[PDB]
Amino acid sequence: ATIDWEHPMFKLYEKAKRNGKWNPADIDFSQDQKDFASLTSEEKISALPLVAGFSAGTLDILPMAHALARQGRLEDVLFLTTFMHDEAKHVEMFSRWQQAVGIGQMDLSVFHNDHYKRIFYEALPEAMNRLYADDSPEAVIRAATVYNMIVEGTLAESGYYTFRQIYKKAGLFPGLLQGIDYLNMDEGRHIQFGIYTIQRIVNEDERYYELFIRYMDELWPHVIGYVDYLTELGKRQQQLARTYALEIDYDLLRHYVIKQFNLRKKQISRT
Amino acid sequence: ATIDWEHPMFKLYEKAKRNGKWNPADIDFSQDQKDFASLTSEEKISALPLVAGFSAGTLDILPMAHALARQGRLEDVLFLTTFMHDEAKHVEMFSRWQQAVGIGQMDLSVFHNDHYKRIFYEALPEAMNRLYADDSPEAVIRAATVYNMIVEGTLAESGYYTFRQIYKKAGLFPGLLQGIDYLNMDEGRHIQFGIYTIQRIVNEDERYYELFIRYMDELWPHVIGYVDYLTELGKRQQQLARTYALEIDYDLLRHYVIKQFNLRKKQISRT
Ligand SMILES: CCCCCCCCCCCCCCCC(=O)O
Ligand SMILES: CCCCCCCCCCCCCCCC(=O)O
Repeated sequence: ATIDWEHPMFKLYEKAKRNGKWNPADIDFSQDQKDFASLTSEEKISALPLVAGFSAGTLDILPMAHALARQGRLEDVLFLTTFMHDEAKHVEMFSRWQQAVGIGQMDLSVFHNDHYKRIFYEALPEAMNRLYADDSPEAVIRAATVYNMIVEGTLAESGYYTFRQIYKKAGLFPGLLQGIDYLNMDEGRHIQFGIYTIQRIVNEDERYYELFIRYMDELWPHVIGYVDYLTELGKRQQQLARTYALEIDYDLLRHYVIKQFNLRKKQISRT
Repeated sequence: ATIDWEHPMFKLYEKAKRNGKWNPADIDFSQDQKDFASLTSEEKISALPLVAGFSAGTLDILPMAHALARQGRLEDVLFLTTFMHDEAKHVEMFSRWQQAVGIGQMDLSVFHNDHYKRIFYEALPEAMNRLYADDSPEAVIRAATVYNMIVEGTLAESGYYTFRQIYKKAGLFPGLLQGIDYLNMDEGRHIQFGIYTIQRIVNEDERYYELFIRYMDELWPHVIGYVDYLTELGKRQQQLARTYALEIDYDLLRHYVIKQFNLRKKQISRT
């Protein structure tokens, strides 16, 4: 029997088809163009570091789909097709926003400090690629930890909360903000795949719980290192804050990131 | 600039999102259950060889997505996410039909003669897997030829036409038939990817046109070998034909297959 209708990832796959119909081509970015045009040069430089982090972050999950297919986990692989399609819309949405406000050509990589690179240039592609040649429990937990629990479950979740804190209130960038709420919803499913994947391996052998915690801790310094750097950039050129009577509470944001991290650790149980 | 909005595979990707919203979970198979229940044991064995061919044919296209991503073909890779998701629905639809009429447990692999295996067990996974380690023009044309032009563009297209010839007229299996029309539409896009991929490589060096033709010809004997075998099985136990005043014109079907083959060769030009 080809499919287990009761399998959690099969149920997550059904959910993905029903809830992941959004199309980035349907979003109206015209107001966003005006909003970015109305900004001052200084203000313009304010918003770009946060948007740089998202525009780099090619289907990172591809190796995972390959490895789980090879192990015969058909339901996981079905679900992963929706994940990879979500990644495609992700890239599409930011590229349309960038083109709509005229920073399509601009090289935002300058807002990737070293800590960012330690995550997005090394730990993530390395941990995913590994799975082509080594699909051990450790390897899989590591790939799920870095991508699902850290990149998505911590940084992405915190960047989405940040965009809303700043701009939903500013009245700015209604197209981006709609894109972000769709991304955020897609990502709920991604995090559940990660949790399901880590938990099933931990269930098998409690030693893998320590490995999960250890690897969340080893990545923490670069997560907080990138947040400080953005934080510092922000504080240092917050003309946008002055202009839009915004309270960019960087101390709040920072605590939101910490809370995401501890919350992810907490969704994996030793038993 | 991340995306070329004018790129053909980007336009094929936009088309895929708009036209590929079908969900196999939304199909009503209740009548199909009744229809299969109403059949005689003999009749029941009539329909299964054609359905065996489709139920085996895990994301076969995965290696292609990996290789084109590695070569920086971002638009191709976006489109391929829709392809792989279509493959997932494909597997899902047949598994739901099989479960709905009670042949979910049954081992249909017995209707795979050797010629079928030469295609679905060897040429296809071998040609796709190759791309992980060898992504030369030849390798890519070969993968596109076997999967898109032969498996989809010849066998699948001909099996869809066959199901309709037999059952749209019988009044049987309205759920399956609706599934089939969705599959057939998804496959139009798959064939266009294959054509676009083969053509772009041929454009570069006309010697690859000969290689395309040579490899279509080398696969032909197993395509026609599998068709004869089904043909022969059919002729040999056509109680379903008698019962439903069907004219299963096997000579027509056979010519339809030949026509698909020659038609695929014809969609690739030397210049
Ligand atoms: C000022 C506080 C800043 C909070 C931290 C911002 C983090 C930027 C996150 C971007 C990285 C995630 C991109 C890929 C996520 C995905 O798979 O969809
Ligand atoms: C009696 C004439 C028979 C005609 C030939 C029938 C061929 C059966 C085809 C099944 C193989 C294709 C399955 C995979 C296609 C896909 O990628 O969606």
